Amino acid sequence: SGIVQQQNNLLRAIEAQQHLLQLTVWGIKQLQARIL
Amino acid sequence: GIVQQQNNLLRAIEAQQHLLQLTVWGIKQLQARIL
Amino acid sequence: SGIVQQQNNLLRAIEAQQHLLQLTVWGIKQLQARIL
Amino acid sequence: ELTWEEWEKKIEEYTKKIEEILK
Amino acid sequence: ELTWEEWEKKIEEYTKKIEEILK
Amino acid sequence: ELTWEEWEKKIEEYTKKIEEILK
Repeated sequence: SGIVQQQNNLLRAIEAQQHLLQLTVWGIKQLQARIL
Repeated sequence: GIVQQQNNLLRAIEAQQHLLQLTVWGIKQLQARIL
Repeated sequence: SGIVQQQNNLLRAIEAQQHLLQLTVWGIKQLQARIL
Repeated sequence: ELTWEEWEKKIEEYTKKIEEILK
Repeated sequence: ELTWEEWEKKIEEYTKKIEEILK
Repeated sequence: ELTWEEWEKKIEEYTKKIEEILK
C-alpha cells in the first residue's frame, strides 16, 4: 500500500531475519563446540 | 526517490532471505553428518 | 525522525546484517572443511 | 538453550513470518 | 542434491547482488 | 584469516550494532 505501511513491513522482515541470523549463529557455535 | 529506495530494500531483503536459506541448508548438512 | 531517516536506518541495519551473515558463512566453511 | 528440533521449528516460524511479508 | 561448490557460488552471487543494491 | 575467538567477538559486535539500530 503506502510508503509508511511498506516501511513497517520491511522493518518487520528485517527484524525476523535478525532472529534467523541469531539462530544460525547458535547452530554454528553448537557444531564448533562438538568438532573443536 | 523513497519509492525506488523502498524497492531496492525489498530486493536486498529477498536476496538476504536466499542467503539464509543457504546458510541454514549448510548448518543442517553438517549437523546431520555430526549427530 | 521521518521516513527518510527511518529508511536510512533500515539500510544500515541490512548492511550490518550482511557482515554478520558473511561471518556465519566463514564459520560454516571452516566446519565443512574440518568434517569433509 | 535449544534442542535441534526447537531450532528447526523456530526457523520455520520466522520464515513463515517473512514470506507473508514478502508476499 | 546441492553440492558445496554450487552452494559457495550462490552465496557469492546473492552477497554481490546485495552489495550492489546497497551502493 | 580469523581465529574462532576473533570470529566470536565480531559476531557479537555486529549483533550489538544491529540491535542498537533496530532499537
